[PDB]
Amino acid sequence: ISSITNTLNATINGFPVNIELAQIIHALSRYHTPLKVKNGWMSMQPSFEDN
Amino acid sequence: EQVFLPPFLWDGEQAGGLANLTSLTFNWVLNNNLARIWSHSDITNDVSGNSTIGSMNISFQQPSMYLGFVTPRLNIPIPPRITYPYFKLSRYTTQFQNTLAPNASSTFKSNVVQLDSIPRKLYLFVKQSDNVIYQNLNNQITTPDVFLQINN
Amino acid sequence: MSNSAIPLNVVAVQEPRLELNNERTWVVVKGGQQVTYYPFPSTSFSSNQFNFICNPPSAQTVLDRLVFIQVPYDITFTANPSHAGITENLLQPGRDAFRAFPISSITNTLNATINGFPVNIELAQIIHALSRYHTPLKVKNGWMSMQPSFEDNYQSYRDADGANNNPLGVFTSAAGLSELPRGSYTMNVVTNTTTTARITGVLYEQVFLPPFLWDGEQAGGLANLTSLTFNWVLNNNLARIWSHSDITNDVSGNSTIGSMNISFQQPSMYLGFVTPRLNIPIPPRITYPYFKLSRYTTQFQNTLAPNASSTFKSNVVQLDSIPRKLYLFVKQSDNVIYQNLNNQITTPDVFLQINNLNLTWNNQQGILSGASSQNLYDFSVQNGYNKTWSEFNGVTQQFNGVSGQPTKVIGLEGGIVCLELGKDVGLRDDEAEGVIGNFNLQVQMTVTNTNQYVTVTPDMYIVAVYDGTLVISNTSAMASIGVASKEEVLNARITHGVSYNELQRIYG
Amino acid sequence: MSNSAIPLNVVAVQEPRLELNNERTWVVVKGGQQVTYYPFPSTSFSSNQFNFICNPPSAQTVLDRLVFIQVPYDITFTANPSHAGITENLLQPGRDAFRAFPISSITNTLNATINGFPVNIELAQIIHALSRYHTPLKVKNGWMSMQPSFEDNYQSYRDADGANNNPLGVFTSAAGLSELPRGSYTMNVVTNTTTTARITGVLYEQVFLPPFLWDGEQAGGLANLTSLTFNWVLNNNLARIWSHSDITNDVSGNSTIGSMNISFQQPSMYLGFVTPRLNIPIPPRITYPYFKLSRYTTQFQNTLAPNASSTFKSNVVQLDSIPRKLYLFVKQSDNVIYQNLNNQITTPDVFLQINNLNLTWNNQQGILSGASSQNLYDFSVQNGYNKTWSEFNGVTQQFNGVSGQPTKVIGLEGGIVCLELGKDVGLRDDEAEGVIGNFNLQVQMTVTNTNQYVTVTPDMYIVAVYDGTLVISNTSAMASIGVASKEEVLNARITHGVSYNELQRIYG
Amino acid sequence: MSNSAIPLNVVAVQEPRLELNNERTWVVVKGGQQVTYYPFPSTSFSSNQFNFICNPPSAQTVLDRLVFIQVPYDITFTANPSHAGITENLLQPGRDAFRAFPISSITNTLNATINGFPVNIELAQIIHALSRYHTPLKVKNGWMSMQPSFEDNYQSYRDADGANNNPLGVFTSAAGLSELPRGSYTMNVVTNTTTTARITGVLYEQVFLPPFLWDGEQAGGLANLTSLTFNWVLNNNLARIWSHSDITNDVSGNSTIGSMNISFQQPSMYLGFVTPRLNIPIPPRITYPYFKLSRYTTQFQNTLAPNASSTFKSNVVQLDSIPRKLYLFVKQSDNVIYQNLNNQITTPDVFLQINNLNLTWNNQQGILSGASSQNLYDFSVQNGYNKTWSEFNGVTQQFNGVSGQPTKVIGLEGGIVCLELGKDVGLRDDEAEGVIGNFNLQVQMTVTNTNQYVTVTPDMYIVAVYDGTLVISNTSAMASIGVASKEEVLNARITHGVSYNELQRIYG
Amino acid sequence: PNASSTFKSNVVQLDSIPRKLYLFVKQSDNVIYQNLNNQITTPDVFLQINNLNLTWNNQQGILSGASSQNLYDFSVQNGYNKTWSEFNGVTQQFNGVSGQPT
Repeated sequence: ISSITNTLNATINGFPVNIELAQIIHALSRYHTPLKVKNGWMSMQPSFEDN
Repeated sequence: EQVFLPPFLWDGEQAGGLANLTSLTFNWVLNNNLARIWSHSDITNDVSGNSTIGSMNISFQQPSMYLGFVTPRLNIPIPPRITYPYFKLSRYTTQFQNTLAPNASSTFKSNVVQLDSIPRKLYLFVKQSDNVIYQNLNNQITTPDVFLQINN
Repeated sequence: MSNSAIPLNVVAVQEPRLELNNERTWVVVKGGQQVTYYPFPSTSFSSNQFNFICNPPSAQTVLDRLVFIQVPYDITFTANPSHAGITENLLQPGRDAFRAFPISSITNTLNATINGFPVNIELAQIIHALSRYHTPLKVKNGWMSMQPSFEDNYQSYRDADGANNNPLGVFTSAAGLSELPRGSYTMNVVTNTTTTARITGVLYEQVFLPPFLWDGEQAGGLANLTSLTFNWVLNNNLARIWSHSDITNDVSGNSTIGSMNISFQQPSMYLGFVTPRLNIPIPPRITYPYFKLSRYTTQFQNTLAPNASSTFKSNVVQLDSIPRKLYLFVKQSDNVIYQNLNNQITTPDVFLQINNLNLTWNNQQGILSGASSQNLYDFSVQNGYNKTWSEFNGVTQQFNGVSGQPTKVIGLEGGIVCLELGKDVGLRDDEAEGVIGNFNLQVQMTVTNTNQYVTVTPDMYIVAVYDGTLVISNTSAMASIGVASKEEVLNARITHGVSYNELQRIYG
Repeated sequence: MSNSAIPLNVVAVQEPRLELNNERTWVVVKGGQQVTYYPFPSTSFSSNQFNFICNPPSAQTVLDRLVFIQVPYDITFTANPSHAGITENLLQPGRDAFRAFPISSITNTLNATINGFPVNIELAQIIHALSRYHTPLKVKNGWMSMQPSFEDNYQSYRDADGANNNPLGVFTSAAGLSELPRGSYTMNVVTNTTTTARITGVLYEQVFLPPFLWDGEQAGGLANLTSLTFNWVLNNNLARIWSHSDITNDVSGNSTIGSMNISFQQPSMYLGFVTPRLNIPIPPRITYPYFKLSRYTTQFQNTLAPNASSTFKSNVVQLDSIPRKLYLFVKQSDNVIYQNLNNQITTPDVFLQINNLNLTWNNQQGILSGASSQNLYDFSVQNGYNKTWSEFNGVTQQFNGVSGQPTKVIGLEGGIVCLELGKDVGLRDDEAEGVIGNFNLQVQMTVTNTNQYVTVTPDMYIVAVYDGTLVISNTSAMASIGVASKEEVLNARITHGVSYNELQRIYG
Repeated sequence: MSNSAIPLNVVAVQEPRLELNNERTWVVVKGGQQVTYYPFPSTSFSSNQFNFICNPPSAQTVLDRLVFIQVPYDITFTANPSHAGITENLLQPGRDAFRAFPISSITNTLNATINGFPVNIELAQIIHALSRYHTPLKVKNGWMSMQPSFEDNYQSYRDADGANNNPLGVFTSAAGLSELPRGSYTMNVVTNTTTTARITGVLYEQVFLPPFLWDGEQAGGLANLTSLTFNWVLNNNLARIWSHSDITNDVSGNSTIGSMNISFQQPSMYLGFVTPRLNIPIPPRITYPYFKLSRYTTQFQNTLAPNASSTFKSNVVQLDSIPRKLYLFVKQSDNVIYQNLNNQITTPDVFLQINNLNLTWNNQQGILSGASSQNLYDFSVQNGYNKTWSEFNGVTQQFNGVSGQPTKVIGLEGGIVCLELGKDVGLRDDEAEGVIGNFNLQVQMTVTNTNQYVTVTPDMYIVAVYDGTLVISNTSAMASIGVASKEEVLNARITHGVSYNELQRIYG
Repeated sequence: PNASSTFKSNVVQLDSIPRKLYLFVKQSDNVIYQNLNNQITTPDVFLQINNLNLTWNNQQGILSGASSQNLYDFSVQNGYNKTWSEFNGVTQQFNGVSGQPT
């Protein structure tokens, strides 16, 4: 889902905070999930990084 | 899929949740191709050129969102005003030419980018350019997301 | 004066020529010394993203409203195998120009943050509907002149040749003091032979999002910034930028032009800072108007043939405050137009003829269901629609003279109705364009495809526009929607001093 | 500021950018809930007149002032024996189209009755003169766009073809952002083959006559009232609706088309009734602006041609007050131009060019006896004439190439002058725009015919337009012309509050 | 309302259809008793210079500021020996007409004198850049219509032919409702045959001055003066009135037209006089805005063509008082293009395109230096440039189909940057548009040659305009510049009462 | 081969006034590195400066008015050691034989 997302904006208590998901995630994804945590919440979406 | 971006988390370890809020709202917006959802492997691609798949159609139905409100015990009171650690991430891309093939080297430099405070950390890498590979359902489906090898 | 049904009050004005008497006062216009322009070559500019980060030299300088980014570029075409030849040379005088407007129609998003607090438009879609809706031959020739700007009439370019009004025309063939067609832009052609072309130039796109203003009106500039930034991300496809025609392309669907490679060169934003003079001081805080615009779309999967009707139920949506206004139209659905290079350069973005629009607001339903197909046009021209009803209908006949051929019917374009929320919707008392919040809207609307040649698989849109103050203190950036309140909106004493036409004039 | 002959009072304004400090007031727009529309169909429509009895939904429900009607029609033609004709289809590609504006041009009279009290205008001959007069391109592309809207430039169709501004010419071939010629109008053509043709579609029209507004600006809608009614009593001819160029008919004028017949299907008016919100109350009785049109005419026996001079004398009349505006001109004679169908079809609107006009007010002679024609034009333009001087007094030479062909002159329509009877004529003291009455007038004016191939028996016209306030009440409607008593007109105290150019704005 | 950081005060506004009720007044409009017009046949006139003297009937009789003079003439062309060939007539249907504005571009210097005191405009060089500047489509179509009007857009006549908009074209071939080409104006031809041409008719042209106004917005009229005289003088060659094209003139040879000759009769000014009604008296002495325009020019003999830029610098000049604005431009040089008939007739009036400006001001250097040329445009349009960004900024490419032609480039005139002085320069504190005394400024900028056919030797101008008050009294004419005292200007009160864009209408 | 253009640099803040400062346009580095042929056979030289205008802090237009030849005058004074002819470099030698361009 997120590899298709352009941007994801959320606003909390009236003030906005945004990321840019499409670009960041694959690079952000390798840090810094120990094995235990790739089996953790990561588990819900497909997660095997393209080696 | 998990909502990413701080202060919302996606890791081992829990932390003290936001309160006291009055509002929240989560707007997505997804870039236009939607063919990047699926993958492919080009072994099955025809020998001369072409692919079996072209073309594909993607839907979505109303998507719910799941969150958990924990009210707290009357006796223990929670502060009127309170502070959370929040990070804020930014990207800067710069395409370079010419292309290198099939396995040769070159060097690249970037124009000075000036920031407003020392960042916590700074990632760097060299990805296969997006301007290419957004041609064709086929290319978009087949190609992997891995970077190029930094030799220095 | 009296001696009418109720006695009225007298006053007398003088003819223009007389009136030599009245108190005449010399006026000194003072504007703080040092109005100046700096350019900020974008850091980190790439096909996918532009990004400028600029800082005002000092506090106490007001930033002028009009901002724009000039982006020099490079395109290369190539002859597709192999319907061709293919004579004579891809590029023709009638057949191909920039789309209008070339850079903004390619931007997926324009995020831009003042003093820390982020603001953004979803430029890509919004622009083409919002271009028609404000401005008059006057503005058109003012600032809106810098990008290619003659917006498309004809339902498919193919037939459009060769006419005075055809949008991809040369500078010759455009009557004096009119919107010159899009081919009238200048980019040098380094080469155009058969089988290969390559052009080069520099094109300006002014950045749309409010507070920054495109319309020719001016107004206070937002001092006092401490930091500022602009960023755009561009829809990857990027072939859209060029607008081509079908007449040369021919019987087998296959197109002369496919394909092409666009590059860019490091562009610069160009914004300029007045710095006020020590005599007059400015306030420590201030408040500006701002308009968050946002779009919802529903995309259908049925398809109607050339000259055929149908209905489309909207798909529901919850809003946050009653918008200031709300436009509606149904377009050619991109989901299909994007696949294939030929199909995205040769298809013009023009809409579909709206027969009846019946929409639902805030629990009651069935508003306007009795209005004329044409009536929709009249309460929208009230808002400045600026295109004749003949073209809004829109369809055309043109009978031939010679035995004994059929006459050719031309699709011309579509209506895009917009109904101001207080004006033609009506809101139960205690409601006004500010006030929050939580209501719902769903537009059930019947339509007809006019275009002869292709099956338009359709789609809907609705571009809302909210009304909110934005307060800028240094350092802060509060933003609001719902400045008025429930007790506040009711029982607010009316003012005759203004001046209603005036409210139309401050556009957002 | 001081130091300048007599010392003057200094002020200083801020520049537009730097105008950052002043009081800002969030200004909430209220417009009562329930704007809704209705389509009353007319039982008792026929070939001879249309009738609409309809009524407001209730009292306390403001009727919106713009009102229009749409009618579906049906026409057939049939080729004329004998002609050394013809080839190869009757309806030609750019030679024929509706006279503009169509329905309102064939209406002998129109008559409305607001709340019992009848108001009526003479549509046939009052329209063409009034229409030229207050329409910037801005207003021309607004509401008027509905019914065919391009006025006749050329003195005779036969010359027009094929021009860039040819009045009756196809949609393609008119410049971008401008008035489309009348050939653009959408209608379904069943046939068009040689010897016959049959066309059919729906075509719009607006109600004219005040308080209903043809011009686009919008103001307080006239209500409360109990019953409303219209009667478009047409004229006997009906074949006049169509226009067709002389070019095709051959030898002695044997128009191919003769002869045609029309038809009609149930018509239908359209009005919109907003209802006001509960808090703010409307009053019991209010007072409206209110005009009245009237035309005096005189027929002459002699005839001048092809381009000889002459002169004419008005013919003494009385008017009950001094009217607000006057229009003057010498269009073609209606006694002729009706008999014989082909002739009736071909003749264009345009007037004979005015060379010198010298007029009588009451007991004042030669009110303007020494003004150059340029002088006459200038004031009409100041009033709002909206045509280039070269088109006024129209005669354009056009050089010829090739040895040795003589240079062919073109006729281009005459001028229609107007005096605004306070500013231009000059009124004697104590007497104002309103006051009644009994004043004498007659106008003598030298014209020159300019047409090339027809001999015109001229005819003079004057259109007086009175001002006055009408009080609509529940339920009886008073009216007045000349509300200001003679004395209250003199010794009224001038007000620099409002500018004159604001009054320029109010009426059509 | 009080929802923001600072509570901001509320007001409600009644939406336009429900504007009622509010107290309404009947307004009586009072013009002066007698309004008149008379021609003044120039009391003395000849070949190289003519003039009028036309005293007002009495003091106590206001006069219309809108003035104009009508001049009847005779031109006859002889066929030049011996350009080879010559078949086809001497005049062509699309290839020649009067240069616009015909009798203004002849005039060396207008000169009036109000009431014993002299005011003067040098008219020839000044008019072509001033005229670009303030006309929109309403105005270009009003009074400004009388003389041939259409400014010259194509950088070089020859290639213009034959576009719909071609500067010189006939009335047919102009778009419906828009500025018509120069060939539309009526001049009767007594004879046009190869070898010889003779043509004869009247032509109107206003007095362009201050006080007297050329734009419509009406303003108060000159009372109470005793003497008025106008003086004119013709810039020598005078063949310049006419225009032409290269296409007809033939290969490595000479034009066919040279030489011609001209001739006038007695031309007559046209003044209006309104004598005000007995009720309201006119004040003993009265004060009028009065702007005077200068020009400062520079020649540098060297040459560049067809397209390579260099820098030119303008000799430092002094001003007596910060002028209210100043224009800058480069253009073809006057010293050439005066010698030789061909050179005089067929070379259009247009400007090289400005690549970037870099003026200095007392002393500084460089204001406006670092702004993209693009940027000069969009800050000039703010003062009313009125020409598409592409018309400004010179050339536009154009490709053809057929292998292998070269792709033809077209030059089409470069803009003229104009900057208001408070608005865009910024003055050091306590100097404002009136203030005296001493300053000097030298603009220096770079410009690239646009057109393809000839080498352009250039020149550049600087037209400064001074704004002050003039006191027409009885009897005198003290004229004041430097109305605001410097200390005075420092501490003048700021009123939000009068909006700024309001002061953009006063012009002059 | 010999067109004229304009450029700019992103703003770059400094932490102090520097004693000296050197501006020059080089044949860009990135294009010379690829390829053996190119790396060896390209001399390291600069393009002729038609005009230089720069802005000191929050101040603009400096040195804009001075002729490019003036740039030389105050820089040789700094110690430039190279004939004006080579600065702004381009030279014309004409050959003497008919049917030949210089």
